Amino acid sequence: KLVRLPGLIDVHVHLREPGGTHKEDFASGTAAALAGGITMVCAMPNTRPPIIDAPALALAQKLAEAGARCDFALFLGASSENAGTLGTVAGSAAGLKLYLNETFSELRLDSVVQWMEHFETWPSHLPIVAHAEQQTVAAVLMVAQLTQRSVHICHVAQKEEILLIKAAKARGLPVTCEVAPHHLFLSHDDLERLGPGKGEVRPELGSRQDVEALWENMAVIDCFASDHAPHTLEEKCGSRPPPGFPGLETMLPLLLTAVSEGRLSLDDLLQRLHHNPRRIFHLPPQEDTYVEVDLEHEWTIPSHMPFSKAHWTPFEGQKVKGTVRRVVLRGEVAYIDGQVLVPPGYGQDVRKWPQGAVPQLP
Amino acid sequence: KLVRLPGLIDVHVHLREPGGTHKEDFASGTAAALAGGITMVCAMPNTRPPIIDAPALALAQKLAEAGARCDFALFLGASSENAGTLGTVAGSAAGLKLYLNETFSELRLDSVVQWMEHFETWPSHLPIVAHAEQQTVAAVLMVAQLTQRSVHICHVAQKEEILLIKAAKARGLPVTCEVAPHHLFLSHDDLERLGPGKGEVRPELGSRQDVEALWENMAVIDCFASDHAPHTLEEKCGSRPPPGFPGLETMLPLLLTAVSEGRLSLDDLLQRLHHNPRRIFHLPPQEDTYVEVDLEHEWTIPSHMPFSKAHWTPFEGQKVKGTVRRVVLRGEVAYIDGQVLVPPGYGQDVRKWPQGAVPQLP
Ligand SMILES: O=C(O)c1[nH]c(=O)[nH]c(=O)c1F
Ligand SMILES: O=C(O)c1[nH]c(=O)[nH]c(=O)c1F
Ligand SMILES: [Zn+2]
Ligand SMILES: [Zn+2]
Ligand SMILES: [Zn+2]
Ligand SMILES: [Zn+2]
Repeated sequence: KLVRLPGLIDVHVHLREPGGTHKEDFASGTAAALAGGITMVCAMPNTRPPIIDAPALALAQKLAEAGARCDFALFLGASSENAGTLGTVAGSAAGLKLYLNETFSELRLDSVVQWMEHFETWPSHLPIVAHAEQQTVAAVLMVAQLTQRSVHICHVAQKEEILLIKAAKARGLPVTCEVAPHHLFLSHDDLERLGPGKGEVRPELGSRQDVEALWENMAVIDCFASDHAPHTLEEKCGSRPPPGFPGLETMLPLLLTAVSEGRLSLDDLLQRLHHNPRRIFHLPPQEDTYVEVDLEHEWTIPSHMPFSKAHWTPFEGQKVKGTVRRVVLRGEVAYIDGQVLVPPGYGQDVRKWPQGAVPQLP
Repeated sequence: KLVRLPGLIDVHVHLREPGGTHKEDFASGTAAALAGGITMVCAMPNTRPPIIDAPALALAQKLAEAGARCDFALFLGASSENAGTLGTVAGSAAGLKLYLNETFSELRLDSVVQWMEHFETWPSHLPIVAHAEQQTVAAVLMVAQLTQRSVHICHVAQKEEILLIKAAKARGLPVTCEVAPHHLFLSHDDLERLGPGKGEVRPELGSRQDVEALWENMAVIDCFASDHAPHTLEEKCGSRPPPGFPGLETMLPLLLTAVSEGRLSLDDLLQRLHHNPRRIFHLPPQEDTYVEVDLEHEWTIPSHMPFSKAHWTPFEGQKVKGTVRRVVLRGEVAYIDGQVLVPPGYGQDVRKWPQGAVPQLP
């Protein structure tokens, strides 16, 4: 007996096109999404070139429309030069992403004053998300309060971060957050198996106590999102390993395992992979779209999942219970038992749908 | 310039059919809903006969399918006899409603033990909502904790209730709540104008300090819902006035006025009349459905709104800014500038749609 779920949404993926297509492209990354039960993705802007101006967004839109197999929205990225310049295209993006810790030169912000300028100029009704680790969470929250608006914190990893967000929510502040599966199912204890290259990720893996704190504070977590960050094994094991893990194909199986163990309920999962993503990012429903899962089948994660070009996974060897059997996307069978059946280009930009525009006052 | 909103959802209406059709019926109450920008309603079970067993639910389903002009789900009601008997029909209902304070004999629960029995027997994945005033909020929260599940508190009216819910959410407890417009826009100060009959409602109107506390604690309010409770003027002004106000036609205009004054944002409103209702009650999207509003037009609420058979309103004389201009429901024009254009029977039971069933483990 299969369980029918709505179309799940991952608000944090890196699809690497343009400019890093040996790591992933729209076609391979959205195949990975469908195989993971994900029918809509929001793609980060740290591509090459990065999505920091209107021409780069226009190129990325066409590449996604031609390559994506599931539906999508594309983030814009904040830079040291573009505050006050994005107003005409802002509403066509998923939101604005701020890289407040480590990043590439083009996305680096030199001052908290530059963060303020973005919060002041980006349209007030549109989403802002931040990569913000440890005390940076408190700092960006202060900027949000000074500018009287909301913020969403990406990939929360540590006890100190989730407790700070919990304290802010207790004071009624408009902050939401997401947690990635590696910060719920891996810890420092796994670094000896993974090694120092494969284990590189930002935010870094937490301690066992960090992991325990995220589970204890599930009520504070608004979304799950993969931070799918594919790099090849050669890159992860080489002389200057880039940070990040692939995760689209493993996220739902890991979380279904936790549901079957009673660590959270099916509803808790659907709030965090469907309803809260929809409402925080103003993402539209997908007609005639659903995912059928088998909650009984036990399997062991292999050394690589079938679709991501990363061709490796940090979850190798973990035993899971739960598997995606079939995905229907807008009335067409998109995935069945390991086979993707919609071509590159089947996916659409949800911000172009009438129901996908963010409502605003005139 | 009109603003496009998604189809709004009111999770708390009394439509009086069967058995009280001089006060309202499915046809008139759903006309009132559409005129208020509401495209889906959840109807309470305290009809005559009340919806407390399978035969009564079957009758109500047919009356709604024949009379409703917008989409709907129907609540079941808890009684002193029906715990453990609703399992076959539970999933076809909006949820289970508990009347924990004043009510009719058939819906009266004699003991907190009977509340426990309902929490233990009603399927764990389906919604439970409670009419629970003052210390009853704490009492039903304790029952929810003892039985390890969630609860939703109807029409929160007082400072003491919203602060208790706030404290429970700070402890990570699974509780949500709704607030009705009369508890945001009327207070004891209005009882001299209204008089003692018209002013009768349960929960009663709060003090000015209660109203201020609800606004200050907006972050704690998950939903707005009208508690549309129509009675005729003759009944409200007679010797034994029944409690309740009509509210479908005035709820959105009142809240749009508050948006235009900066008391809450448009997003804050849409979370509370669209996204959070959807996610708490597992209500499906409505395809090709939207509401167009004019935020500039100032008008004064008259002595009765056009559609509700209540034919009176406690908001008479209030100045509002905001009006519903057009409603489209599943691809058909349903309302334009005071005219309803879909017939009785156009509305459907959303729990019969494949996407409207509540997901559960096998
Ligand atoms: O794009 C990436 O690989 C990446 N990887 C990470 O581990 N963290 C990031 O913040 C990031 F942008
Ligand atoms: O049905 C009604 O009129 C009604 N009216 C109220 O004012 N409160 C209730 O709890 C109720 F059930
Ligand atoms: Zn990041
Ligand atoms: Zn990322
Ligand atoms: Zn009530
Ligand atoms: Zn009621």
